[PDB]
Amino acid sequence: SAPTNLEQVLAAGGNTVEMLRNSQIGAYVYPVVAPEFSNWRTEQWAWRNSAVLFDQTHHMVDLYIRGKDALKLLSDTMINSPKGWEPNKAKQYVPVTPYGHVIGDGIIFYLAEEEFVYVGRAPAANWLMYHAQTGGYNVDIVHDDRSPSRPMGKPVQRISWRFQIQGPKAWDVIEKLHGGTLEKLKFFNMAEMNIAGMKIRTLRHGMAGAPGLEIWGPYETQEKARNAILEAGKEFGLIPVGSRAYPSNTLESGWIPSPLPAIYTGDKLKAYREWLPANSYEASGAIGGSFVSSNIEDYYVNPYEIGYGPFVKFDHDFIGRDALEAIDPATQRKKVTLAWNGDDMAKIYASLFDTEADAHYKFFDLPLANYANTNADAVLDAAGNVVGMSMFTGYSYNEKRALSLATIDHEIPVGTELTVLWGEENGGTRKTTVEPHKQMAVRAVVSPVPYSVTAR
Amino acid sequence: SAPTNLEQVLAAGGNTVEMLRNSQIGAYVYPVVAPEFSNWRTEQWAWRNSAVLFDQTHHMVDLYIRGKDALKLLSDTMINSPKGWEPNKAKQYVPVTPYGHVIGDGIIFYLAEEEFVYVGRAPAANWLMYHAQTGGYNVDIVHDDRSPSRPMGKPVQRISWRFQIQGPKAWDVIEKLHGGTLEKLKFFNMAEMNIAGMKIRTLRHGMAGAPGLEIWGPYETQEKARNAILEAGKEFGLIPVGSRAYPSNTLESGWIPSPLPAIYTGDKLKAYREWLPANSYEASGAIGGSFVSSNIEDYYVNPYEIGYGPFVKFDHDFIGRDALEAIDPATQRKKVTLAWNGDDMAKIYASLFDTEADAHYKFFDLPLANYANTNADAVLDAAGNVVGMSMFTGYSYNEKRALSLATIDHEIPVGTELTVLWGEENGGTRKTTVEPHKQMAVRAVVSPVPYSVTAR
Repeated sequence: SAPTNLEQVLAAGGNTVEMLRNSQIGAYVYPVVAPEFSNWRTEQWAWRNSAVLFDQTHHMVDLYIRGKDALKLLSDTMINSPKGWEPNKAKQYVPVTPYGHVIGDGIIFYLAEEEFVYVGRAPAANWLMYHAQTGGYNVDIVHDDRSPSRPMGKPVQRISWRFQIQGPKAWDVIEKLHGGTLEKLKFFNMAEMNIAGMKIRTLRHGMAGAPGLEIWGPYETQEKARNAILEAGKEFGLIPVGSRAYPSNTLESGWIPSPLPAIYTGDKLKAYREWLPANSYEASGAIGGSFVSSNIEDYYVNPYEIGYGPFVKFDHDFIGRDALEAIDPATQRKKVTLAWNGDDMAKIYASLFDTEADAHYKFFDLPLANYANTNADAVLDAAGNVVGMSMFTGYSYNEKRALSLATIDHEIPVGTELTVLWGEENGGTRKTTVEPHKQMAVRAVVSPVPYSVTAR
Repeated sequence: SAPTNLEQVLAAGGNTVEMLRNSQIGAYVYPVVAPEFSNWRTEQWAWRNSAVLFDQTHHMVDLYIRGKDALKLLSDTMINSPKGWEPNKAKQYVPVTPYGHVIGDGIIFYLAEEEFVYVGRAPAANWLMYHAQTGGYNVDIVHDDRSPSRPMGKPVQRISWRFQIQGPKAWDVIEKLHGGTLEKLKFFNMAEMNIAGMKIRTLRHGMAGAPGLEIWGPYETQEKARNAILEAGKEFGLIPVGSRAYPSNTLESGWIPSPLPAIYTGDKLKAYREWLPANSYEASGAIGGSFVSSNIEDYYVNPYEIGYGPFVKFDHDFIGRDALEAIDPATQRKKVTLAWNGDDMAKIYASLFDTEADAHYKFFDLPLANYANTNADAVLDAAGNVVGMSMFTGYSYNEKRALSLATIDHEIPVGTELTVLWGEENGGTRKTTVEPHKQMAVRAVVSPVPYSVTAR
């Protein structure tokens, strides 16, 4: 009798860490969008130097949440304050478990009265659906999964298309599309703009000091809007970004996309494990990197550790509030950027071209080097102690640096040189993304988030 | 009045070399098939160590050629001997111009009486269609283009699916599918096999000393056959190869896919230039690499130069026969593999991680480094003279070596160390695949084709 939910998967499947670190799921794919339109180096360059069109239509789960208790469902499950929240304002929704640990996160758009949409990775979407179905909420939900990883020529549909226009010249492009001045609202406030005779809803955004917009609409008008954007942007050098360059943007922005959903342990989470399908992200996904523990809870984070502390407001009842109130924020780990030593990167790549070596270092793909849903590399100080966890890894052509986002012990000063253990032990796990390799301790300098160059 | 054919494009567009070397076409893409299924290193490894399923359904043009003069059309345009050619035998069709130069090449399957299919890149397909339409042949042709480079979620259709099963364990997989012994015919002879209760046509193939098959059928049965192949092959470790690893296979096999179609000059080719669309491969494509000449004919090759000499048979009338008869085969350039120095590869990659350098070396993607339809890097001897042209470039995880296929002066001995000039001049051309960079002279050792390790 094959397992039908996560609880049965774990009961039948040995140590939880060993299962996730040897999963056969393969790469975490950003699907459908062409890998490259020009080349990923020029594409990274454009979001810092001209303008870019980010195609966000395919790599996130969307949950359309409607009804009388939609707001209450969100309030009951989020660390964020609901006080004063009205339509045309979005929030970065962060739910934690009864034990205080991050499940996931996403953007929640307050569209109209009793109308919300969640956009983000699968784990927080699963959490919302579970509470919607079992918590006695007068709410109706439409789940629109992210697109398949390998469509192999099949047609792909979404309910909505979602673009961002970003870069130092983004607002020039936006105003050209709109046909006049468009007011820059406060961050995450929503409005509308003109695009090719359509009224397109907007979300105020930005990056690297330059304002931009996220825009969306019904899937049927996607090509109409894309072609108008590309046409208007040629005057300003706007180019489309492909799926190869795209996810590396967050190494500069500083958002960690991939906390392990902290749901594998704890008696109060058993009912959720019994609800989660046996083929869910949680049951079928993977953990990759050098950080090894036999306890899966050692991979969990709480919101203070990955930069969500400022969102926590004890002004509403929510799951895990008691646990969060008990935490001392001043002693929690802190999110940082790690700037990887360029000479060590050179050593990693050189080993691919050594015809004599018994082994080479773990392949570091460009510009995104992750090789699992959840990334967990050990961060070490000079005495060999584990002082943090590196969670998202790649390279910026803008910086000419490899970079990772990490959470490290609070007392470590900016500018400190640590090491990141790159690669897995004993020749590598059985993940299909992993070729045989030996490990290397890469020197890395603690740097601010968002990244800014830091002296040693 | 916009140009409608290649002749008008060239009349209006300045120097032909400058146009092709600055084309905005972007990358030559191997479309639709997932970039990776496991990872490209493991995938390369499997075709030398277990078995692989190559998905060849999307990256080639197919021409279905039927009628009384189909064989005559082919005979009239090919260097190959037609004598004794009967159904269920395939040939590597190679057409040359009246001036003796290679237009392109592909595989032509003699399916039945008066029934052929061409499979290969666009240039030889365009040549056949041109002669079919203008040469007074009683023939009917169905053109099935390769799939679009960036489908962006649209459905994609072909008339036929096309797979290869290759590797040291390929025949074990084939016989398991067939349900019994299957005779290994002579190379490129065609037969049939059983797959999931269907009769599938086969073409005898192989690589690296191990026999294999190419198989095809109507697009509608693709999934039925793919799933049967993957299922039967699990016992032998067969895995699917994605589009990232796939094209690198030919660096080990030794076939050059990308000769420039030699059709841009010559009065007897003007009528063909007037037929070719303004958006054809010929008119819109690109040339990339360090080899610079202001004369486009300096990029042409004749069949002796890229290993097709043995196919030339003066036993039939064909276009360019007089030119080929006038050539001395003993003094022509010769196809070789160039094994790139691993320390120089390390230097190329190291420059991506230098935060101080004014420039870095041209980005060398893995495992395929090409950045245009047609590749042309200058090969130099120790005195700085140009002694050859490198035409297809990448890396083999099987060899732990970067490799290119090249044509070089006949007198150069195997084992000689030359240099390949990697990258373009003056910061790079305007091709959208090219980031700003400086050039490097990479040491390379002349080696046999198919590649085999050669001492300096």
